[PDB]
Amino acid sequence: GFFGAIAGFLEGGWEGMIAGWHGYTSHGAHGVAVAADLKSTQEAINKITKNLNSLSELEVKNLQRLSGAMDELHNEILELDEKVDDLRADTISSQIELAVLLSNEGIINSEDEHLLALERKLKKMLGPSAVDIGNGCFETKHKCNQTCLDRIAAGTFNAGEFSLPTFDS
Amino acid sequence: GFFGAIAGFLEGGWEGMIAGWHGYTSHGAHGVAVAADLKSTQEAINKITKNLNSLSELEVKNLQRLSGAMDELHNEILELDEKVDDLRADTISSQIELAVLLSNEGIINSEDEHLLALERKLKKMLGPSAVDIGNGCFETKHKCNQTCLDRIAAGTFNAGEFSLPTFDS
Amino acid sequence: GFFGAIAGFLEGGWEGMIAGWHGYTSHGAHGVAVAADLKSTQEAINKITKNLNSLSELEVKNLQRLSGAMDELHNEILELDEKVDDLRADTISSQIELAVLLSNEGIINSEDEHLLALERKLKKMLGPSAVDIGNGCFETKHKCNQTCLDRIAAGTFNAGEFSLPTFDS
Amino acid sequence: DRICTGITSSNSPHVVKTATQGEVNVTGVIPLTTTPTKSHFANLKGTQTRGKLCPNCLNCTDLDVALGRPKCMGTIPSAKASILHEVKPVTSGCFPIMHDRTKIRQLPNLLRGYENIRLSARNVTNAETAPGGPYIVGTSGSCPNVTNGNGFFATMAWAVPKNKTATNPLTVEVPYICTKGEDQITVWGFHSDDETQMVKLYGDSKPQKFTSSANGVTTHYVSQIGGFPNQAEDEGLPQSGRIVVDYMVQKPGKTGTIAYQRGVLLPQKVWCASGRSKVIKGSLPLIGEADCLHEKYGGLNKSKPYYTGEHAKAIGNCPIWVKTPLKLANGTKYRPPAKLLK
Amino acid sequence: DRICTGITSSNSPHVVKTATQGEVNVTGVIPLTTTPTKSHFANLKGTQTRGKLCPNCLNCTDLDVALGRPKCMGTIPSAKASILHEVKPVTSGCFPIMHDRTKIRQLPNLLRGYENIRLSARNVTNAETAPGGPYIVGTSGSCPNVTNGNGFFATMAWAVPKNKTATNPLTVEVPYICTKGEDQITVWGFHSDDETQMVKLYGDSKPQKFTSSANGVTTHYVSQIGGFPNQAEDEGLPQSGRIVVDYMVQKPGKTGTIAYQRGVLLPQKVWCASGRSKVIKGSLPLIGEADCLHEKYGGLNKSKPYYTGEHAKAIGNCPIWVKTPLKLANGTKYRPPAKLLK
Amino acid sequence: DRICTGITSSNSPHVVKTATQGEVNVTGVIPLTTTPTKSHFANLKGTQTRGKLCPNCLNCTDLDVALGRPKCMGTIPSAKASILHEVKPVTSGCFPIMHDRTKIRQLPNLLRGYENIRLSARNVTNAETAPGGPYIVGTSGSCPNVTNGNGFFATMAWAVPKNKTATNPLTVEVPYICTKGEDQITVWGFHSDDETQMVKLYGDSKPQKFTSSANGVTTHYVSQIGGFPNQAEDEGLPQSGRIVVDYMVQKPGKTGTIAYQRGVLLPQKVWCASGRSKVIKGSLPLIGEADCLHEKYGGLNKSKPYYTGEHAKAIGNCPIWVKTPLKLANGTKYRPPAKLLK
Ligand SMILES: CC(=O)N[C@H]1[C@@H](O[C@H]2[C@@H](O)[C@@H](CO)O[C@@H](O[C@H]3[C@H](O)[C@@H](O)[C@H](O)O[C@@H]3CO)[C@@H]2O)O[C@H](CO)[C@@H](O)[C@@H]1O[C@@H]1O[C@H](CO)[C@H](O)[C@H](O[C@]2(C(=O)O)C[C@H](O)[C@@H](NC(C)=O)[C@H]([C@H](O)[C@H](O)CO)O2)[C@H]1O
Ligand SMILES: CC(=O)N[C@H]1[C@@H](O[C@H]2[C@@H](O)[C@@H](CO)O[C@@H](O[C@H]3[C@H](O)[C@@H](O)[C@H](O)O[C@@H]3CO)[C@@H]2O)O[C@H](CO)[C@@H](O)[C@@H]1O[C@@H]1O[C@H](CO)[C@H](O)[C@H](O[C@]2(C(=O)O)C[C@H](O)[C@@H](NC(C)=O)[C@H]([C@H](O)[C@H](O)CO)O2)[C@H]1O
Ligand SMILES: CC(=O)N[C@H]1[C@@H](O[C@H]2[C@@H](O)[C@@H](CO)O[C@@H](O[C@H]3[C@H](O)[C@@H](O)[C@H](O)O[C@@H]3CO)[C@@H]2O)O[C@H](CO)[C@@H](O)[C@@H]1O[C@@H]1O[C@H](CO)[C@H](O)[C@H](O[C@]2(C(=O)O)C[C@H](O)[C@@H](NC(C)=O)[C@H]([C@H](O)[C@H](O)CO)O2)[C@H]1O
Ligand SMILES: *[C@@H]1O[C@H](CO)[C@@H](O[C@@H]2O[C@H](CO)[C@@H](O)[C@H](O)[C@H]2NC(C)=O)[C@H](O)[C@H]1NC(C)=O
Ligand SMILES: *[C@@H]1O[C@H](CO)[C@@H](O[C@@H]2O[C@H](CO)[C@@H](O)[C@H](O)[C@H]2NC(C)=O)[C@H](O)[C@H]1NC(C)=O
Ligand SMILES: *[C@@H]1O[C@H](CO)[C@@H](O[C@@H]2O[C@H](CO)[C@@H](O)[C@H](O)[C@H]2NC(C)=O)[C@H](O)[C@H]1NC(C)=O
Ligand SMILES: *[C@@H]1O[C@H](CO)[C@@H](O[C@@H]2O[C@H](CO)[C@@H](O)[C@H](O)[C@H]2NC(C)=O)[C@H](O)[C@H]1NC(C)=O
Ligand SMILES: *[C@@H]1O[C@H](CO)[C@@H](O[C@@H]2O[C@H](CO)[C@@H](O)[C@H](O)[C@H]2NC(C)=O)[C@H](O)[C@H]1NC(C)=O
Ligand SMILES: *[C@@H]1O[C@H](CO)[C@@H](O[C@@H]2O[C@H](CO)[C@@H](O)[C@H](O)[C@H]2NC(C)=O)[C@H](O)[C@H]1NC(C)=O
Ligand SMILES: *[C@@H]1O[C@H](CO)[C@@H](O[C@@H]2O[C@H](CO)[C@@H](O)[C@H](O)[C@H]2NC(C)=O)[C@H](O)[C@H]1NC(C)=O
Ligand SMILES: *[C@@H]1O[C@H](CO)[C@@H](O[C@@H]2O[C@H](CO)[C@@H](O)[C@H](O)[C@H]2NC(C)=O)[C@H](O)[C@H]1NC(C)=O
Ligand SMILES: *[C@@H]1O[C@H](CO)[C@@H](O[C@@H]2O[C@H](CO)[C@@H](O)[C@H](O)[C@H]2NC(C)=O)[C@H](O)[C@H]1NC(C)=O
Ligand SMILES: *[C@@H]1O[C@H](CO)[C@@H](O)[C@H](O)[C@H]1NC(C)=O
Ligand SMILES: *[C@@H]1O[C@H](CO)[C@@H](O)[C@H](O)[C@H]1NC(C)=O
Ligand SMILES: *[C@@H]1O[C@H](CO)[C@@H](O)[C@H](O)[C@H]1NC(C)=O
Ligand SMILES: *[C@@H]1O[C@H](CO)[C@@H](O)[C@H](O)[C@H]1NC(C)=O
Repeated sequence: GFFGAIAGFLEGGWEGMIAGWHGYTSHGAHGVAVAADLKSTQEAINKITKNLNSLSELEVKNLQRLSGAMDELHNEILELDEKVDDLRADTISSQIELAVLLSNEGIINSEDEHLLALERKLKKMLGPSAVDIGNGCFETKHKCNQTCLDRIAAGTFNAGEFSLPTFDS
Repeated sequence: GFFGAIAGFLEGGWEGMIAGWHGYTSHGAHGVAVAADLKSTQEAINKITKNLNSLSELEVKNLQRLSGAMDELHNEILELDEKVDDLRADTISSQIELAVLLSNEGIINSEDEHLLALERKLKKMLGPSAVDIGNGCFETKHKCNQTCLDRIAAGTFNAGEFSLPTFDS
Repeated sequence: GFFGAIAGFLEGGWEGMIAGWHGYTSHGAHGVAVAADLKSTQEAINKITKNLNSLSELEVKNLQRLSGAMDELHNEILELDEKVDDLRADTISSQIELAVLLSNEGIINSEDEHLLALERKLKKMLGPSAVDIGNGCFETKHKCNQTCLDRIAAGTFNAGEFSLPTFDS
Repeated sequence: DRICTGITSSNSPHVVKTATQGEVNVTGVIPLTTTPTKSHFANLKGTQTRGKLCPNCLNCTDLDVALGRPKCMGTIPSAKASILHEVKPVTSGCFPIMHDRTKIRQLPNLLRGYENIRLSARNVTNAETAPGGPYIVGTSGSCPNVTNGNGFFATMAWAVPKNKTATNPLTVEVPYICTKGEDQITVWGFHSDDETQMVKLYGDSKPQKFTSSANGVTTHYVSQIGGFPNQAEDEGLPQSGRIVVDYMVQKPGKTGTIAYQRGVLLPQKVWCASGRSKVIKGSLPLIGEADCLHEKYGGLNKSKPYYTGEHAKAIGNCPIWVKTPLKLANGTKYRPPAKLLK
Repeated sequence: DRICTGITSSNSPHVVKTATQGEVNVTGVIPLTTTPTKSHFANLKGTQTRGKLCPNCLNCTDLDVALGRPKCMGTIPSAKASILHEVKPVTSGCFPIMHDRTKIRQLPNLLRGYENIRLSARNVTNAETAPGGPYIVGTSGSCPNVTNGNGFFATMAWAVPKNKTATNPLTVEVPYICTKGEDQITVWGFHSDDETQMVKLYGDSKPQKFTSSANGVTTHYVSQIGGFPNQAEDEGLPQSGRIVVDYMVQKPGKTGTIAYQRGVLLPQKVWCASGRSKVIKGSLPLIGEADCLHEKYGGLNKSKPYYTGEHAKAIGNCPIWVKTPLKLANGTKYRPPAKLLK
Repeated sequence: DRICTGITSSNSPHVVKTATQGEVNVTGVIPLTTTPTKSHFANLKGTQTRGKLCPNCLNCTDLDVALGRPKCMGTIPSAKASILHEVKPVTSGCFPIMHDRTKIRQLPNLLRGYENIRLSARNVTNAETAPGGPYIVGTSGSCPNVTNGNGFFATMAWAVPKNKTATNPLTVEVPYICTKGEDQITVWGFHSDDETQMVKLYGDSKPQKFTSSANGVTTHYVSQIGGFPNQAEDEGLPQSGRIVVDYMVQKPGKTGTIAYQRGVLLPQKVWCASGRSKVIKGSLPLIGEADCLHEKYGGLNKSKPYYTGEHAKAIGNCPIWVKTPLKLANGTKYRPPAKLLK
């Protein structure tokens, strides 16, 4: 979004991460590797689910016929009742449209936060020998092919597998 | 939140920071130290206060009796007036519920931003010798017991107290 | 905002960036240089524009005279129609006020995200020899006068112009 | 070597609304909208449904039951949901009414509006001792009995005067009569006939005047003697004459007043009704059950929170109407596939 | 060595609503809601309150004052807030009225609706020179004076005809009469009595007809001669007869029309009323002051922006009603205490 | 050496609303609000406008055309937007009407409410063969022709009876008559005159009674014989008498009923009207065009999405009303200029 554009991220879809929406790429002699973090995506899928539950709680009074207003005798009242029904329908509809809009904007705008979160998960497990660019990317002192990358998406990685330093819990 | 979960922060309450909501921990030979930043919390408390003032500005027309509609002669009108009163009450109530919901979501979601702010306040005053993990934590070249930690919460710290480099204003 | 206050940014206007709203400063022997990123500001100006288009889509039923209600014979109905018209006007007005408020809050709060984006654009092009403080600022191993700074705002900078390392695309 | 964070590129046919970014394309969406289809009406789940004022006083009209027709007199229950199936209900016989000269047609639709309704617990006004001469409570064929004979609406007394004579307006004072804070719906009217038959049954052969007053509302009628309208909604040939019938709504504790002359069908059995039932325009073979009754779409059960279509009155657990189909973004803003990298 | 950022763990009994996270627990909350309690009514602060149409024409009813009763004639002010204390107001004597045969009861409640009201600046229609024979403006005991005598509602003239004779309907034309763009509320009626007394006071002993027309609205009455209802809301025994009284609302610049016969209580002193006062159903010993008058809860002053409870009409500086108690999160989402660290 | 990120300091005269930060100052703002100015009314763009019921039956009133005046009979089109210019319309001659005794004045304003209107396709009720004696369809000067003569409202027949005799109430039964699901607006009335002239034209010189019934609504009139009101909205001196006129709205398929005596202006040419036109109070020299018609501000074209000012009914492509002027922040929160740096 506006963040990714300014802070030169790549507005780059990576067709290939069949699973998750967000994850990691990986670049070198091996070419380009691709992975999807299975926690960023289940966290995104959960948010949306709850938002759906929130959106589906709204209760609004039923809206029925006037009890004492008769179909041929009180037509001028009944007309004003049609008007009332219509204006209600319109007002709440416009409010519902607003609720969803805000909802959507939020869900959409969140992605760049996932990316920024995913990036911090990476900075930790790549260790202190790595170099944070600002891109959402890291210059590493070692190669990272698909098996290495898959281990970053799983959270099962050790900079130390390849004799480099590590942050210990 | 969804940020802290993905970007492996600790979903960890630190009972013990009796004062602030957010602050710093500290880990080593001394065990675990705990501090609360008294600026992150007064900034959070202010936001909430203003939001309360915003929520309390909403003016809505009074809603009273029909002047020309008489209690025994115009009952079919008076009924439609009951309906109108009820539908108003309902519509605005639902709007108010939405305003507060958005308000709440915002107040809640903000915490991870405070944490991310607090962390930048720390990166500066720990100096260039420290190592940012991605956790919201720092590997330091010196010990930090409660007196050291309390000085980070106060903003009265000097990496240089313990002969290490510093960023100068 | 609340971020800049906690994470010690400067609540500092830089009168002088006549162009953009957000950009870079620059500090040394030369004094203080100032620049404005022409992408952060056009991205901000676009957001606002769209928000304006969103705010201007809302359609609301016309609100006219009752067809069968006559000016001298049905005054008690016509009164209830005045009440209905007034309550509609009031409800939607209050909703519109809320839509814009949220809009404003968003537009305002975004600035600290631009700053945080701009900062990542900088971290990359200053190269690995620089030192990120946490301030939104960088300690560099070289001088940066107005011509240097102007080249960071343009995205046409090379740490390597002054023999230092670089991140290559 | 670079290890980056990235997002996917995928099939994003769905477009969504966004305040900051305008209309954006999205991987997936959870739709919140639906356009229901016109189906039959059913039993509103949590409440109880009506449509026939009475089930066990079978083969009748609603109006017939309203009017207190001899066989159409079933002890009728409650609902809290009601269906309005005939906007302009019809009678199925008895004495020929000139329906269109009063608001009487809607009487059932009014009654329907209440939760609790009941035929009577008495009859208000002594038909015999009524002001004006002693009356013989006229009865008429064209309105059979449980046993056959001559019928006249439990509702009203056909006050035919012995001592046949013209009369200056007489006033009855129809009292409240009911239990609880119920309403009373009093029903009444006036018979008229041809020149000759008028003098026969009552001692006068000229237009007869009738005026009622209840809750500040006044009505005034003038009888017709000749050329009655081509009989309809009747049975079989007391065609000499017709009945104009009207109703009077007495709120709790209030008295009604009928000024009348000759042909007066005095009130007798008076409705008491209470509570409020939720009413809606429908069609009435009520098959099975739904969650929410929609005036158009009809029996309809909630799947999604919002619905698109025709707005209309609806009762029960209903989805809320919405101008446009609405979708909840369940995915990522569309990004083109990337080799714009080095 | 690690120096981290953390948030607190604390007592978080309060639950809050959140779109993304569902219902979450929170350190503290600022409640925005309250359930007020039923207390008495009071003086709406910023405006001015009513409840008694008149204070200094003491010991009376509102209706009595409306009708223009002899002692109940106080020069009565304005409000912009009014309390409706009697839904069906009563009279406290004078000549016995048959209240229930017209809308007259609500006359005060109508008047109450205006800001500015006034007894009269004249009297409309010459009682003596009124169409029909010269009248002697009847007066009656049962309606004392400031000095005792015989009273008859400043409102209306008891047009008793010398030259006692039956009369075909006569038309008066009640003119506008008022200042400004006020409304006019004309009041009128007809006296009726027993057979004998009718012939005595007026030369006719049969039901008398009365028809009025104002702003396209027509009403029609027929007098009763015998068996008047058990006198109530009266004083002392002119029980031979009763008065049926009605009112007529003349909008600015418009003329009313009464067709009448014998017993006609012509109009005389006519109300002019203007402005709009905010009215509400209340109970009327008005003790002290509040910020906002609630039909149920009553006198009630604003503490929090929203309120829970029974919705009802309310005027003044009121909190706005809300379906459910609402809280503003003032703290942090609940986190369990942490040793899930190494 | 430091290279930082910063934001500008600038002229920030505009203040904006923010939930978290209270009221903040801002570099620039895009205003969404405007206070339009009172200007004349015009042609609603997307639809079609009215104001004169008829253009080519020129020099008349709307009421005149409504009443079916001889020259004021133009074949009149449709709109879907209508302007209500006279709240209480006037007649421009023909036979003197006593306007204020019925709802008749508003007849045009009612008609205006429909999209499709039409003078007639026949005339309902045989004026000659009408119940009561054979009538000679009276015509009157004071109502010229295309050629001069004597006119009487296409609307109604001046049923003057040969065989001059008093009559007990006679009933006509005004039938539906119309095409489609249109409405019918029947118009009728009664002529009255001075003592002498009444006996001349009709064999009776006493107040004549008239009662109508349509869609459950009853009206009742009593004629005046003497001292008619100072003639106004007339032409020239048949001042002996006047006409009281009324209208009757027949919904689709429904029958009306007029009980009448002497002076009966029977109905004849009956309106059929259908569709719904959007109506608003305006002033009618309709100059040029606008986007949206506002009751106050009038012809007004949309610039900004919201407007400040007086709320009022408005039709067409209108900006939506808003309590307060609203601005969209287009810039940065005010920051003071900085040397608070080292
Ligand atoms: C009403 C009546 O008596 N009609 C019977 C009769 O009709 C014609 C016949 O009388 C004939 C004699 O000269 O004259 C016709 O009169 C008119 C003509 O209609 C006009 O067009 C013309 O202008 O003037 C003529 C001269 O005046 C009569 O039309 O004959 C028929 C056929 O033989 C009989 O069916 C009629 O008798 C009535 O029949 C019905 C069933 O169809 C009922 O059985 C009637 O019995 C009741 C009833 O059930 O309604 C019995 C009730 O007890 C009684 N109620 C009271 C209060 O007395 C009623 C009531 O009188 C009538 O309904 C009034 O119309 O009748 C049975 O009388
Ligand atoms: C009305 C009247 O004169 N009543 C007085 C009287 O009543 C009985 C008595 O006349 C008796 C004589 O035969 O007959 C009874 O008549 C009926 C009986 O009621 C019926 O049930 C039966 O069917 O037929 C009988 C025969 O016709 C009378 O009921 O006696 C009582 C007791 O002695 C007197 O109080 C009655 O006189 C009236 O008293 C009241 C106070 O109670 C007033 O003082 C009356 O004075 C006024 C008044 O103040 O209202 C004076 C007004 O000037 C005058 N107005 C006009 C316009 O003339 C009115 C008005 O006439 C009456 O109110 C009409 O009822 O009276 C005083 O006359
Ligand atoms: C109605 C009439 O004949 N008036 C003409 C006449 O008026 C005075 C005159 O008759 C005089 C004779 O003694 O008496 C006055 O009567 C009253 C007086 O008004 C009262 O104040 C007092 O209390 O009692 C008196 C005695 O009864 C009359 O006022 O004289 C004038 C001047 O010469 C004539 O203009 C009057 O004739 C009518 O004039 C008008 C035009 O001004 C028309 O031309 C009339 O012609 C029509 C019409 O066009 O309306 C022709 C129609 O065919 C006819 N309709 C029917 C159904 O018959 C109508 C209708 O009769 C009248 O309008 C009824 O008023 O007249 C023309 O007659
Ligand atoms: C994004 O979605 C739009 C529609 O939501 C896609 O374009 C549409 O193609 C379908 C295919 O039949 C048509 O029904 C629509 O008419 C098209 N859009 C419009 C507005 O006309 C579009 O291809 C999707 N993907 C991308 C990458 O834009
Ligand atoms: C009032 O209700 C009673 C039943 O409770 C009705 O019953 C009979 O009506 C006939 C009419 O001819 C009378 O002769 C009887 O005296 C009534 N009682 C019986 C069955 O013996 C009565 O009709 C009702 N109203 C009337 C018309 O008085
Ligand atoms: C809406 O929901 C209800 C579920 O209760 C459906 O009601 C059932 O109708 C089916 C018809 O196939 C019957 O077999 C069942 O007997 C009914 N409910 C049960 C399980 O007892 C209803 O049909 C649904 N659909 C609509 C649109 O009405
Ligand atoms: C969070 O709050 C809820 C209530 O808001 C706490 O659980 C409640 O315990 C109270 C104690 O009496 C009960 O009144 C409620 O019924 C309980 N909740 C419900 C919904 O039943 C809960 O203990 C709080 N703290 C945590 C850590 O969840
Ligand atoms: C009209 O108002 C006047 C006072 O302004 C009323 O006063 C007197 O009424 C009596 C009735 O008997 C008349 O005889 C007097 O001529 C009136 N004036 C006085 C006091 O001398 C009058 O009643 C009012 N309306 C009527 C009934 O004409
Ligand atoms: C609501 O607010 C007003 C404050 O003006 C209260 O009015 C006061 O009532 C107290 C009763 O204790 C009196 O002592 C004062 O004289 C009144 N106001 C003053 C200070 O002059 C009112 O009582 C409050 N409470 C409610 C619910 O009505
Ligand atoms: C921020 O804006 C406010 C107004 O929006 C500025 O102060 C206003 O000065 C103008 C000048 O005529 C006055 O019309 C207003 O009355 C002043 N404000 C108020 C609320 O009274 C203010 O100077 C602007 N800039 C800053 C830095 O605050
Ligand atoms: C009914 O419509 C006809 C025209 O269609 C009217 O026309 C004439 O009315 C005069 C009245 O004197 C009659 O004598 C004629 O018989 C009618 N036809 C013609 C022109 O020869 C008629 O007036 C309308 N209604 C009435 C009054 O019957
Ligand atoms: C509102 O918008 C319309 C634009 O269509 C304006 O209508 C034009 O009026 C001008 C008057 O200067 C004429 O010259 C044009 O003939 C009209 N439209 C065109 C271009 O054909 C209208 O004047 C605008 N302003 C208001 C407030 O009514
Ligand atoms: C900036 O420094 C460069 C040399 O690196 C020089 O060419 C230029 O003139 C300087 N700009 C100013 C205005 O001092
Ligand atoms: C049915 O009708 C007869 C006479 O028509 C009547 O006497 C009888 O009471 C009725 N049936 C009943 C109630 O047993
Ligand atoms: C009170 O009543 C008497 C007669 O009953 C009347 O003459 C007098 O005018 C009244 N009092 C006044 C107005 O002085
Ligand atoms: C105009 O009036 C005359 C008589 O007044 C009438 O006969 C004629 O039909 C009318 N004009 C027409 C319709 O030709």
